[PDB]
Amino acid sequence: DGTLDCISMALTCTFNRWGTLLAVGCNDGRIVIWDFLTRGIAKIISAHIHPVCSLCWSRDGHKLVSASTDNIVSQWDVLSGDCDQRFRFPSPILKVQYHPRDQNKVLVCPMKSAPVMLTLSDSKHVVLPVDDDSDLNVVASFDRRGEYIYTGNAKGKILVLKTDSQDLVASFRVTTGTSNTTAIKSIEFARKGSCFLINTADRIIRVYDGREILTCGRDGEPEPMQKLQDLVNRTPWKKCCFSGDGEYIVAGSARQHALYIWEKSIGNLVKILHGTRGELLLDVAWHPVRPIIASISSGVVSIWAQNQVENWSAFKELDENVEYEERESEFDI
Amino acid sequence: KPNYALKFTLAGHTKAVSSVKFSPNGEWLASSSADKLIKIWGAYDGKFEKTISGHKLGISDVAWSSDSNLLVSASDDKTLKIWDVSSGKCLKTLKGHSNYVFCCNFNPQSNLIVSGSFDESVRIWDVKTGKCLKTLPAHSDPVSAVHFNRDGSLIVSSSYDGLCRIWDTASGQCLKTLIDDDNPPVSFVKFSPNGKYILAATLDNTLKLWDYSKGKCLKTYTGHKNEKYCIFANFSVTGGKWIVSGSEDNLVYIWNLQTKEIVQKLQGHTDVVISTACHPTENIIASAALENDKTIKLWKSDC
Amino acid sequence: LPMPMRFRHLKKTSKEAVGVYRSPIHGRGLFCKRNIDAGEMVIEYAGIVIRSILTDKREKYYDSKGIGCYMFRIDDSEVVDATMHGNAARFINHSCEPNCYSRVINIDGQKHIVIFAMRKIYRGEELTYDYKFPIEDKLPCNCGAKKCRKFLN
Ligand SMILES: Nc1ncnc2c1ncn2[C@@H]1O[C@H](CSCC[C@H](N)C(=O)O)[C@@H](O)[C@H]1O
Ligand SMILES: Nc1ncnc2c1ncn2[C@@H]1O[C@H](CSCC[C@H](N)C(=O)O)[C@@H](O)[C@H]1O
Ligand SMILES: [Zn+2]
Ligand SMILES: [Zn+2]
Repeated sequence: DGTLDCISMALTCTFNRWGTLLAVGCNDGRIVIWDFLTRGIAKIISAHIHPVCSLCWSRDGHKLVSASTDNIVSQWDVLSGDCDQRFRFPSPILKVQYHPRDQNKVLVCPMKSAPVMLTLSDSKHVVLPVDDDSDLNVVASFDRRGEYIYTGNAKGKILVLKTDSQDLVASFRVTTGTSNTTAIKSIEFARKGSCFLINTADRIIRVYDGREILTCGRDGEPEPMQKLQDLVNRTPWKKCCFSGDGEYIVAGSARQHALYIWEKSIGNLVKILHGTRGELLLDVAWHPVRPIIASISSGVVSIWAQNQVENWSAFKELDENVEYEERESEFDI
Repeated sequence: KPNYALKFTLAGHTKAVSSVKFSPNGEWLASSSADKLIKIWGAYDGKFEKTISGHKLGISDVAWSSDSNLLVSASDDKTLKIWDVSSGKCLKTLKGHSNYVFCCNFNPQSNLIVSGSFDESVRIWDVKTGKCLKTLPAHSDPVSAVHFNRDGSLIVSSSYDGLCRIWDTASGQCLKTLIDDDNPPVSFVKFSPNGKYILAATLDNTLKLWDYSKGKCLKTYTGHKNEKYCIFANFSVTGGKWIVSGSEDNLVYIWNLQTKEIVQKLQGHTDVVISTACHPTENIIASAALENDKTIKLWKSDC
Repeated sequence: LPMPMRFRHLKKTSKEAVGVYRSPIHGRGLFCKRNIDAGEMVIEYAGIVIRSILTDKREKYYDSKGIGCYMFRIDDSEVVDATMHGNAARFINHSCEPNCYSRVINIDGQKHIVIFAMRKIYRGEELTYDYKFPIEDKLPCNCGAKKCRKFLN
């Protein structure tokens, strides 16, 4: 539905705060900041020699946190492209995430170690707690306002901490239905409201409302707002995301390189988008204020927009025949 | 009511002037004409800054950049040309319009260009590569004026076929089509400063301010004379809220914005006052007349 | 399949089945965007359903407004007038060799004029049917068909 030839080795992308720019990582380890309106590249940053697998914009949009595969995280000013700060860790980093309401702070999910929240002003770090002490794979994310931290382990356990004190404000373990746990693949939140989603190893996305987890307390049984899956193919989900408003949810079937689109309230599947059967789906993102969806597959990015009835359909356009309502004086002088 | 008095008279274009525009900083005045020449002048003293040539045919429109650093020139050579105002260098020459290009405008973020041509199709252009990104069979007649909204989400277009069409920028979607019960040839169109209204001139001695959210004409302005040429209209805001325009009677008409009543008539031009420009900061109005005058006059009022 | 079910399917798929583009026949016209099988519903000429006696009063009205008449005779009693309110079917050119044909259907008591496909129409093809305009005294035709009557009338 529209691709870009000007970028190669697309690996990970991230919309800015207003959905005007897109920073995509490349295998060479370069940042390609490409613009939507001019439909061209806005910037090229020599980030790492190692490909970049995690990228996040700052709220003001002037900072981008990038993670190399060399366990090298670095902050870059979008105007200049300089490495503002640079750090390295053990247990290679799985993800970075700016704090949405404090760009000085940034959480980092490493591979084998617990996620740690650092600051840029001071090169300090706060290691977030781990429930089972043996997960070795815990994804973590700020909420919409950056007030709480949601951490999900490979054993389905879900901890909600407060971002400042790291104190356990809520907890619950998700189930595979019967009695078993499932590897929490990812935690996503809505940029609007409080609904969030969890991708798990059961290939079943679970949509909740964080207020219900907060009122559920520690070690409770919160039910999901929704349960979403491909009941037909039972396909895993490499990457999923909400819509900009938060009423549409998309999942990327890397198994068959497709895109499933459900709703939030009803949860019925909006639609499906099919990509090149030969392409391996890698990354998925939604335009924050547009029905536009960016996909990264086999190093190539594709764009999926959604237009209205007009752009040619605007006499007064009607859809179905209209019986004329004759009047009393319809034949009168 | 304004008391605009003539302060500086500017001239030098060997042919009919087609557009004069104040720089957004109010530092310069760019004047385009059919003589394939553009003229930058001092905006406060009438000091002729320089002449920028390079276009192959007559110039029908020119538009400033928001940072007062670039100028797009739409010429009758079917080409646009983006110039650095400081060096006068032809940074870009935009090819692709199949006929005479009549109007041109930058996006509010100055990184994009809209262009109307005689080909009756509106082209949407990159700035940093100068590449045409979109092209729309907008009207059934040569386009007269195109302009951006306050942010660059909407593009308004006018043409001789009398249609005023609002189009989506991201998609080219023809959002709205404003009709006034007839087919009056619309020679100019532009958004309101608040992006809430639209000023459109029709070639029947009539100006019309429409509500965008309502899609209906809110105010009308007459008393001037405009029936053949692309006479520009501007919002006087640095002092009182007025509507300033040229007229085919050698006058510079100034109506009250709200009451729609003529608040001043600047006389001194000998030909049709073909182009108008309002200073962004000061109560200064540049009025350029046609070839029987070939003069640009600065007017300064106290309110 | 039921004419109501077929009609619902047609009204669901019409917006994405056909388009309007610049036409070598004349100006702008209806082109096929997805291969259309023979006899299947191509498009409704949707519009204002009126009685026949009110046609002239409308026509003269448009004659007073300089607006072209977009009317198709449903039958001796009804007409779909699409001049002021219609759909994309107002951009179907005519060809002496049509791959389409107009038929009136009755859904729940109301008549609908649906252009169906005379043959298997493929993507990109411009959609044309037989207007069957009576012989006047002359509109030249540029349909391009070898059997072209040189005139609709
Ligand atoms: N096959 C044909 N031969 C000659 N004229 C044709 C034609 N098909 C259509 N036309 C002309 O095209 C007109 C269609 S009304 C549509 C007007 C114009 N094509 C537009 O898109 O805006 C008719 O009035 C008729 O005069
Ligand atoms: N063979 C033909 N010769 C002349 N006009 C034709 C024609 N076939 C279709 N038309 C045009 O079709 C119109 C009636 S229905 C309009 C459909 C037309 N394709 C359009 O784009 O508007 C008439 O006004 C006439 O101009
Ligand atoms: Zn024919
Ligand atoms: Zn024929």
